[PDB]
Amino acid sequence: MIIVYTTFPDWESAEKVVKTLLKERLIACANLREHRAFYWWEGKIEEDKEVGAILKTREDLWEELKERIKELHPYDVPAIIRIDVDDVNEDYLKWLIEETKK
Amino acid sequence: MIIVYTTFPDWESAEKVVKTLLKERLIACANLREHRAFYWWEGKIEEDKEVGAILKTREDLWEELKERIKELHPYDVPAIIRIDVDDVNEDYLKWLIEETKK
Amino acid sequence: MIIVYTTFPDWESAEKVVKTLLKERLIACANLREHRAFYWWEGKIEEDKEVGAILKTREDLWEELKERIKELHPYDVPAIIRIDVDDVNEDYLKWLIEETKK
Ligand code: NA
Ligand code: NA
Repeated sequence: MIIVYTTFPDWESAEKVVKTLLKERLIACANLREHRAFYWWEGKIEEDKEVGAILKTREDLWEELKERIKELHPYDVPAIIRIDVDDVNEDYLKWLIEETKK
Repeated sequence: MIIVYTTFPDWESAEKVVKTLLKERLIACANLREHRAFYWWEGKIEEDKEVGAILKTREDLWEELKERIKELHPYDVPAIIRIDVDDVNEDYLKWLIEETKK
Repeated sequence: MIIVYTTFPDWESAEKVVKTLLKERLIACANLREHRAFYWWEGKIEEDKEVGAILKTREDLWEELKERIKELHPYDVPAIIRIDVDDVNEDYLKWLIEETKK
């Protein structure tokens, strides 16, 4: 399985995207929380509150998920970071597999 | 070293479990913070407040830690995700190894 | 690219360090959010509030970043954890590469 990290400008866009991903069963679930972001943007160090999102899905769904997020994401240049899970309890993995598209 | 991510329904259980893992020295440290979880429950997409926990320990203690978490976790099918640390400052790693069980 | 996780005792130090890392272009961006820490410290389980920081930068900048964080960080033995990103959307990657020093 893998985890994907992305950020949103606010909660409305975040939940909208996440729910769409769940309805299409491209992810088994997501953990969202706010954070203070500091980043470079066109010669300036911007500061802004964001909603960070941790998504859980299968490895074979990675490409389809990334492409789907690029279509739904409010940011023109969003972060879609994949981090593989080295291991996980079997019961949870089976659940994640059952919850995602066939 | 490795990081282990799991979630709890509340702070009581989260701290109780983490302090127990610390006491038995299965981990050297934990970071706890709330988040909003989204997943399928009862044929509907549910949103639920949780306490996420990031645990830090050694790779060789993974299996034992995983089993221990299963025995103590309040959820019936908790997420016990292992993510290997690619690199880290070695004075911190020395500390982590020294604080964990033989 | 890589993700670097570190923690700070307060917002003042976290913001100061992160802004310097950004002005030196050792990182393209940072996400700061609070958490409660539980860890072993010389025979006792300590409890402390912290500001966790997720840093994003290029792999080749890892060594230099770790060294700079070490020189700036308020903790004597801070956590500077590196997790490699298995994959990411190229357009986002280009932005991150462009904003970090050559
Ligand atoms: Na990895
Ligand atoms: Na909501």
